[PDB]
Amino acid sequence: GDDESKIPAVEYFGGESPVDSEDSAVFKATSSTDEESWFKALAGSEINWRHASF
Amino acid sequence: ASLLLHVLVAHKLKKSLDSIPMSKTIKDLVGGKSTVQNEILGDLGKEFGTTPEKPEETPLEELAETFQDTFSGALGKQSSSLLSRLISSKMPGGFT
Amino acid sequence: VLTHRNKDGTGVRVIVAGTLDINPDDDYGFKQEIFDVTSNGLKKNPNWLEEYHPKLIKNKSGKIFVETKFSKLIGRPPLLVPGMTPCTVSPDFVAATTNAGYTIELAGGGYFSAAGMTAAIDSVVSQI
Amino acid sequence: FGSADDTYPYLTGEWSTKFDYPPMPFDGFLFGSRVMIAKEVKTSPDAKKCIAACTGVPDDKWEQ
Amino acid sequence: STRPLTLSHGSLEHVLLVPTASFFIASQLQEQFNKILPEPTEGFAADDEPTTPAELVGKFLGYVSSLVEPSKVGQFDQVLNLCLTEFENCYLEGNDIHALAAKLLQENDTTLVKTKELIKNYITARIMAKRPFDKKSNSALFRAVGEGNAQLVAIFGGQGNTDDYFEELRDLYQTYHVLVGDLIKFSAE
Repeated sequence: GDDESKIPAVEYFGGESPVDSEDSAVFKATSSTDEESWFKALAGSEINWRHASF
Repeated sequence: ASLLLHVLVAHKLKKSLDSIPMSKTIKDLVGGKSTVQNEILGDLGKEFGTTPEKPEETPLEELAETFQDTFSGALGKQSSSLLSRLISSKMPGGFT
Repeated sequence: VLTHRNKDGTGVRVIVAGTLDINPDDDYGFKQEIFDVTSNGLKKNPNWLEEYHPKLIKNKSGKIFVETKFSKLIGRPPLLVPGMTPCTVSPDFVAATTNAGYTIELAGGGYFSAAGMTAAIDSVVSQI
Repeated sequence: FGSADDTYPYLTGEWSTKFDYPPMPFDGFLFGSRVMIAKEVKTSPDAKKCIAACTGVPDDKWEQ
Repeated sequence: STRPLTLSHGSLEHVLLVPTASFFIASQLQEQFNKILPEPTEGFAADDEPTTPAELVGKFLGYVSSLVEPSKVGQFDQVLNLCLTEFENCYLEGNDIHALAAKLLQENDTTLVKTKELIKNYITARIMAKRPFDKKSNSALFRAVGEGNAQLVAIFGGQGNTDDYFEELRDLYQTYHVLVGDLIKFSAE
């Protein structure tokens, strides 16, 4: 509708494979913890430097 | 694969091993039945795995070599189950 | 089944309630899907318009991308200069196209040796 | 392809409505012949002058 | 005070929990049932025989259903009632007979006429030992239209679809004898 404001803002656009809110958390690694499931939790919901880093 | 293809088609059509010529498409030698048509295509999906695109538009003679490449010896799901019936349902009464 | 072919990709599931069979492709449903209690009675077909809708998206810098499946991966707008045997031979063009911020293919076509193409690729790197 | 104006339908999927089929969008585009008269391609000056001289033809006729 | 009975054929069997009050009835059914079906052969591909324990209970249910009167409460009515309740708890797990009939075709080496006979036998058994379908069934699809996710349209075909339309109607009457027997009768009159 001819409005730039309605376009969703994202910090960095890219590195998105085409196949697929807590402030102070603690994560304990075991022998069984999944590699993918581990980095999901560490990266966090918001796309940011932390999402990139992990 | 050329012999195995002919047998799977001949058995489903209730017809003899020479009444089916190989140079003939699957939709041709079926009476436009369609349910009989995709039942044969359902069997070839089970038997050989990966099928060409519109296999019912290319003759059994032409369609034989396409499977012959990726197929080797081992009967598999559908043909074994039909041979499982042939001895069991008919009259090798004692010997399996 | 005929109806299913006329609107495949409109997010419409056809269920044949007449006959009990199994679809290997799982394009359309049989009698079961009606009566099923699990999450196998509720199967939705894709809608190509809604799944693969082209979008827009902005940087923190505030530069706009055409958001498609392809652009998602590469982090660049989904326009590529393909491999062209005379045109994409020089590093000087490959680089400047990438310096424009757009993906491009170097063509092995105009190259003859492991040695020759190595010096070409090194010339791309030095300029990008 | 040469511009946005001819390639936009294929991005949308609205192009398949012309052939009585449901919408059918694409994810990306590659641009060949169009690129050949750039500032910084190695194609010769007199060569580029021959490319622009080529008027071209729409999709109904190209097999002439 | 229960008693085990083993309905068995070849290499598969089901243990039936028979009350001792009526065992002299059920044990004579076991002998009369275990003689009409032919000799076992590996794969169990013979259409007269069961391939799975679920089919074997189905073949029994169908045989008991043929020896019941719809009006006269006979000797076999409390035998059929505790063959259903075993079959419904072991092999149906609160699903419909069709969703079970699906799994047997793609998991095991069963065929179409192998699975069609099971559906006939079960639904016949449900009506002959009177327990009609009065439960608003736990349909996935019809929960999703009540919630407002899915919308349904029924379409009805016409002439041209088959060479023989009548074979579908025969297959319908054979399988769904106890359900459409009132409808078919009404149209014919």
